[PDB]
Amino acid sequence: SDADVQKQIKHMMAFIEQEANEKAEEIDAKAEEEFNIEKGRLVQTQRLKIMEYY
Amino acid sequence: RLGFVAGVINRERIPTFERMLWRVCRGNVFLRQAEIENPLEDPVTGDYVHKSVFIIFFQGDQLKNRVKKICEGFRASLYPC
Amino acid sequence: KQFGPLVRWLKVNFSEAFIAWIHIKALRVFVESVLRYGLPVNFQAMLLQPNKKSVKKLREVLHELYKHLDEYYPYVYYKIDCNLLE
Amino acid sequence: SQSQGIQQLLQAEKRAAEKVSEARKRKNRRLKQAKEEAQAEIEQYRLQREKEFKAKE
Amino acid sequence: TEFWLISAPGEKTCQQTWEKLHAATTKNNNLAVSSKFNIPDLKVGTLDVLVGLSDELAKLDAFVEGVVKKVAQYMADVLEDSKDKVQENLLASGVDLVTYITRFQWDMAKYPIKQSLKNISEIIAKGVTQIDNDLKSRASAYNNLKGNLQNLERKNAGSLLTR
Repeated sequence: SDADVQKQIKHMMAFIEQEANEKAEEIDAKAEEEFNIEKGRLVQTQRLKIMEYY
Repeated sequence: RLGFVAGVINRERIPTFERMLWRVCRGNVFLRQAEIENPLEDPVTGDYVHKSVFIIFFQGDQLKNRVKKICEGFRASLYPC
Repeated sequence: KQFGPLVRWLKVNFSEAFIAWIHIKALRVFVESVLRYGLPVNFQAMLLQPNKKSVKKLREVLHELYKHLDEYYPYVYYKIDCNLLE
Repeated sequence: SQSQGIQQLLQAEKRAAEKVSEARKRKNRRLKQAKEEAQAEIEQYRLQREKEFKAKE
Repeated sequence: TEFWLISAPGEKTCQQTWEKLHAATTKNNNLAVSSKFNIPDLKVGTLDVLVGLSDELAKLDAFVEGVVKKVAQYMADVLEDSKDKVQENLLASGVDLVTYITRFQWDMAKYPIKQSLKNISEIIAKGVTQIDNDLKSRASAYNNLKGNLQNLERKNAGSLLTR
């Protein structure tokens, strides 16, 4: 049944787009976390290092 | 990640096989079937039978396991590709 | 001293367990609808109380209403049974 | 019929790889920017400790 | 008494399919009392998760059904008298099942719709698991106290030979 095959084709397209959005959203969420983590780690470590010399 | 599997079976099993795929993977499996250009011999009995090829498409190992379980149910011969 | 507290606890537990059971039935409907129809969802969740004299005719009319979408059914189907008290 | 499904499955994995790649490129750029903004604040803290040392001296 | 939950797409909007549905189920004859039902949209994702949920929610359905049926049996086990009133004690949201099924509301405070389908499923399981733990405790108290009072009655029962 070609119309039901075309429904399955349209469904597969809808599934892959949300899977791709979900993976991209997880990578972007991790990017916002790792920005704050790396900024905080670097700034505090170096600030404490120069404060100890001071 | 998207993936697929392929194999062969006696062609008369394909209608029930495809209905079982959508019955287990609730309304969602993409696939194609193709009858072989000649019958092929049974390795045990020597019976020539009109088998058909199939290929089935899915996302991830969870669907892989379902389509595989149905292939095992019909005793379909899966192969890597 | 057990009986009074027990009846009150069992009333709460029955409410919470039955409420939670319908949340599982709603999840079954939701997840199956997404699988049956894909992500651009516009389905309606709907409720029926089948009449015991007409329940078979109801399945036939529901099939006639939904045959073009595809026990088993071409639409999403689930039941709730009130006979929990036996 | 089947030719549309074949092309849709070919494009499906391609579009998925693109969406993941764009997000990974954003992630690498944000991680670099985090180092740069921390370094700008570090230079201000170093400058403050130097000015404070000159005042103590 | 039973109810069915069903779902189907809209032609362009969700209303159109229900307007056809409830008319056919009520106007041809009273085939069923027919209405919309309350289910929210939830944070959907990959097929791998949806297929996992398709079987995990089936195992959970059997579990939560087993819990609610155990509560109903415990109510019959404490109601050694007033047995006919069991239906007036087994209430959901302070009403009989026929009412709460017809008038069901999703609990967005216990089950926040912004959470993943996996998180909501685990929250349900944890909640009914503590109900099952409380049921194990309360049966262990009640059944032993019941058995002890029955043995005290068995010592008191019958003629001068047995009492």
